[PDB]
Amino acid sequence: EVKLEESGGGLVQPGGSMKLSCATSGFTFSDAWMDWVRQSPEKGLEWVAEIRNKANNHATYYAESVKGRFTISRDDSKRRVYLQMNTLRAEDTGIYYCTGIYYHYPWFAYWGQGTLVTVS
Amino acid sequence: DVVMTQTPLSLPVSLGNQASISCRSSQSLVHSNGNTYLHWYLQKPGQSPKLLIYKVSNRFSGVPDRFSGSGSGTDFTLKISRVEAEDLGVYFCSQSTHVPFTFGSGTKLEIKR
Repeated sequence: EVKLEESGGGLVQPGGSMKLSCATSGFTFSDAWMDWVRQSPEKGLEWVAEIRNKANNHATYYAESVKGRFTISRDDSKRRVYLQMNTLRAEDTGIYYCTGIYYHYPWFAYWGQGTLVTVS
Repeated sequence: DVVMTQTPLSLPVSLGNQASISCRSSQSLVHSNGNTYLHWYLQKPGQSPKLLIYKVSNRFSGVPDRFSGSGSGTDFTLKISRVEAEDLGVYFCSQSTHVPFTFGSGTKLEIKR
């Protein structure tokens, strides 16, 4: 079974910072391009960040709205992907999901349960 | 980014009735490999969106044949035949032909009496 679980969400002041973690199993992590998508109470579901596999230099790509403030990273040894958020805005409030691109379904086919980030 | 728009926001239906959701993309979802990556997710309260229909018309694992997806290019439809209480939730169309992947605003299926 493909399994993903996010943690780290919570209430935070504007301008503050918060790191999310995502633990995974049930697929080859080192092959997977990994992503964060958020469900905003203002914008709905919206892709946030992607980090590629080692063979593509673990290259990172961000939504314009979070570029320069958010940092997506991965640990292939732990099969975990992270999202470090800085200088948070009210706009960043929402449910944050980790997901990725899978061999049999090369799009966001499986998602974690989501972790709620609330900017006060 | 490719803008996905779907109507209605809320879709009241009677049990046993047919429901149809419209989804439009701001540009063609035909990929260069000739396939069309329009998908539908269903979300229940407090849970993550679950893949329901993928690539226009393919039912994901465990999805009843009462769900049938249709359409082409920029214009798509999800038809839910003989609606049951299990079908309740918010349906999202989504495209993964173009990077970044994007999502419609959602349609809440609900039972009206």
